[PDB]
Amino acid sequence: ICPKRCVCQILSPNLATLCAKKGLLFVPPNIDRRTVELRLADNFVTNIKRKDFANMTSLVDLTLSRNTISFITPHAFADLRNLRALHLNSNRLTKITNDMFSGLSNLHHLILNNNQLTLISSTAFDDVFALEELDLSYNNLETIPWDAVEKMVSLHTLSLDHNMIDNIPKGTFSHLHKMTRLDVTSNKLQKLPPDPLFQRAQVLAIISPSTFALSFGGNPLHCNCELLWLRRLSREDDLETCASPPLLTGRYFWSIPEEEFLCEPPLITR
Amino acid sequence: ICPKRCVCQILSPNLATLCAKKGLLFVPPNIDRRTVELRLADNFVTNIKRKDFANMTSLVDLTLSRNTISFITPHAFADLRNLRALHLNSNRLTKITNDMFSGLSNLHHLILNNNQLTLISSTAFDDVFALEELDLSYNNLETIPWDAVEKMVSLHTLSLDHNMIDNIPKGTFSHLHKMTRLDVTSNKLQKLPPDPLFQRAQVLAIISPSTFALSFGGNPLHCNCELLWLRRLSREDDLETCASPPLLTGRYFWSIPEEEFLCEPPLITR
Ligand SMILES: *[C@@H]1O[C@H](CO)[C@@H](O[C@@H]2O[C@H](CO)[C@@H](O)[C@H](O)[C@H]2NC(C)=O)[C@H](O)[C@H]1NC(C)=O
Ligand SMILES: *[C@@H]1O[C@H](CO)[C@@H](O[C@@H]2O[C@H](CO)[C@@H](O)[C@H](O)[C@H]2NC(C)=O)[C@H](O)[C@H]1NC(C)=O
Repeated sequence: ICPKRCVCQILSPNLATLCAKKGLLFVPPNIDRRTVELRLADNFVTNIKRKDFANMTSLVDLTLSRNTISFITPHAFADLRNLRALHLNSNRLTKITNDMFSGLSNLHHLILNNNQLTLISSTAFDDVFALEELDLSYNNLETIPWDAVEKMVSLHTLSLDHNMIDNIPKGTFSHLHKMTRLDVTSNKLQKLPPDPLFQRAQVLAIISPSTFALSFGGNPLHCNCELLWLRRLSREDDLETCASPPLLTGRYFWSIPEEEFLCEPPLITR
Repeated sequence: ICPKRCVCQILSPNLATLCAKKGLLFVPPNIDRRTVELRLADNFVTNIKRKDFANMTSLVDLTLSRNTISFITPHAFADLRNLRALHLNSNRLTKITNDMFSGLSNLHHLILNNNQLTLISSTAFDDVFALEELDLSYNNLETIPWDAVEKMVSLHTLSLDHNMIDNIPKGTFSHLHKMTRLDVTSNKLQKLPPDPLFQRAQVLAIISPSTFALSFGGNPLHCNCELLWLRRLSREDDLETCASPPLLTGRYFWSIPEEEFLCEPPLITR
C-alpha cells in the first residue's frame, strides 16, 4: 500500500501518506487512492502526470511544497473533488492553465507562492470560486483574473506581495465582505482603489485595534489627489514611498502633508 | 553628503553609507564617491544606472541584496577597481552580460543567488578570475562559462544548488587546489567527473574528519559504472537517488551495492 520510502499512517477513518524529505524525483506510483492527506513536500519532483493523483477522491489535503515542478499535465487534479487545501509553493511553475485547476469546487486554500508565474489564463479560477485563501506572492505576475476573484465571496486572505502588478480594478472587494488581509507589497502599482475595507485598516479612538490589515509598501506610487483618500487615513508608517510627481519623488508617503496631494484640471488641445 | 534617508557613518579612514530598509525605489543620487562600504539592501530598486556607482573608486563592499532589480546598465560597475565583495542576491536579474562585470579584478566575492538567471555570456567572468567565492544558487541556469571558472585558482567555494544544470566538464577543478566546498544539489545532472577533491570528501580512519564538503542530492543520476568511483567512496547518506537505468530507478544511490553499477560494451550496427 504505502510506497517503500513513504511513511503512510492510519488513524480511523483517515489515511495519511507521508513522503516528505525522501529525495523523490517523481510522485510514487502505488499511493493508496483512498488517502486523505498526502505530503510530498521537500523532494525533487519535476513534473506531474495524470496517473499520479488520478482516482484520489478522498484526498482532502495535498502538499507539493518545495519541489522542482515545472509542468503539470492538464486534468491531473480533475478527480480531487474533496480537496480543500493545495500547496504548490516554491517550485518552477510558469503558467496557470484552465485545465490545471478544474473541478476543484471544494478547494478552500490555494497556494502558489515563490513560483515563476508570468501568466494566469482567465477562467482558471472559475472552479475555485469558493476558496478562502489565495497566495500568489513572489511571482512575476502583473495581472490576474480579477473577474474570477470577484466571485470569491468567502475569500479572507489575498497575498500578492513581491510581484510586478501594474494596476488593480476599482470594482473589486465590493461583495468580498469576509476579506481581512490583503498584501500588495513590492508591486508596480501606481495607485489604489478606495474601499470600506481600507477604512477598517485604521487605529482609532476608548481605543480601537485595526481589524483589517493591508500592506502597500515598495510601490511606485503616483502621489496625487487620487491617493488623497488613503493619506487621510490614520495608519502606521510602513516606509511607503512616492515615485511621482517629480517634486514628490523620494519623499515618504506619510511624510507629505495632505495639501500637497494635487491633481490637474482638464484642457482641450485642438 | 549622506542622503536624507541613509545613515552614513565615519570611522577613520573609512566611510560607510547605510541605506538599508529605507523603502528606496532607486539608488540615491548624492552618495559620496569616496565611500568604502555601501549598504542598499532590503529596498525596492528596480534598475541601476551608470550615474549611480560611477566614480566610486574607494568602494570595497557593495550590497544590493533583496531588491527588485531586473536590469543594470552596461559598464555601471566599471570604475569599482577596489571592490572585493558584491551582493546581488534575491533580485529579478535574468542575464549576465560581459559589460556587467568588467574590470572587477579585485573582486573576491560574487553573489547572484535567488535570481532568475537563464544565461551567462562567456567572458563575463574574464575579469573576476581572482575571486574566492561564487554563489549562483537558486537560478534557472543549465550551463556556466566553465572555461572562465577554470581560471579561478583562488576559488574555494562554488554554490550551484537548485538550478537546472545539464552536465559538468571533466577537466574542471584541476588546478583549483584551494576549493573546499562545492554544492550541486537539485540540478539536472546525469553524472559526475572524478576528482582528488572528491576523494577528500570521505570520513576515514585513528579517525579523520572530512576536509572537503560536496553535495549532489536531488539529481537525476545515471547509476552506471561511470559513477562507480563515487559509490566506492565512504560518505554519509544524503538521500541521493538514481533515475536510470529503469531497474535502479527509485532506489537510493547508497542503498545499491557496487556490483550493480554496470556499463554496456560497444557494438556496430551497420
Ligand atoms: C482509475 O480507476 C479505475 C477504476 O475506477 C482503474 O481501473 C481500470 O482502468 C482500466 C484502464 O486500463 C479500465 O479498463 C477498467 O475498466 C478500470 N476498472 C474499473 C473497475 O472501471 C484505473 O486503472 C485507475 N487509473 C489510474 C491512472 O489509477
Ligand atoms: C565622475 O567624475 C567626474 C570628475 O572626475 C565628474 O565631474 C565632471 O563631469 C563633467 C561631465 O559633464 C566633465 O565635463 C568634467 O570635466 C568632470 N570634472 C572633472 C574634474 O573632470 C563627473 O560628473 C562624475 N560623473 C558622475 C556620473 O558622477
